Amino acid sequence: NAVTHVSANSIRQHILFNNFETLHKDIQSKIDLVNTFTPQTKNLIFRNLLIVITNSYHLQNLLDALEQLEPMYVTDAYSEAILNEIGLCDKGIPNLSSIHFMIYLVSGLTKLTTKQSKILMEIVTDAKIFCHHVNVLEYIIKKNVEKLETVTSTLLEKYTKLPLEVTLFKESGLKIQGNTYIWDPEHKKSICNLYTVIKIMSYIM
Repeated sequence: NAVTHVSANSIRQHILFNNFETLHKDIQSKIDLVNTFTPQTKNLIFRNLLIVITNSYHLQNLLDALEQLEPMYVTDAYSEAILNEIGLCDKGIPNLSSIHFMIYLVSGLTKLTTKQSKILMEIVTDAKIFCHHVNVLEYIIKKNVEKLETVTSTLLEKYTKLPLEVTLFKESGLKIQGNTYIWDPEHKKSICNLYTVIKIMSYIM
């Protein structure tokens, strides 16, 4: 079941996201950027970010510090540690690639809802389950990202054997009951932002 869906809001989000290959190449370009970090840097960033996302206020100040190159704006020691690691600090030199990467990832995280941030904290404790969320969402996006339509469809039964916290997807506008979902292009930016965040996080965990 599909119906053409043209509003200004669906058009905007279709201009941003209409081609899975392009989206996936953009994500790969951020992941190869991660491959420039040492494992201790990746570890420090990943673990500190999981604490920062417990408080939207501190996460916003981290984003402002990154975007304005102004370490004075952070309001917590976990964000401060991130800035110290990438050189945005006294006696540091801010590393251009790392700043760009962190702006991208932190901006994506500020778009999550409180419930999504709480779920992310839960699912990161099991890498198989975390990756399963990534894989299921990737499949839905690959199937629907080119469509300027509201689509009702089902997941392959093979994608339903490991557990999911489907509220993670519902908070981005992907309605789900059982194995059936409704893809609405008015929520495409939220869904693709969520996928970009969890795809990238899976590579730093």
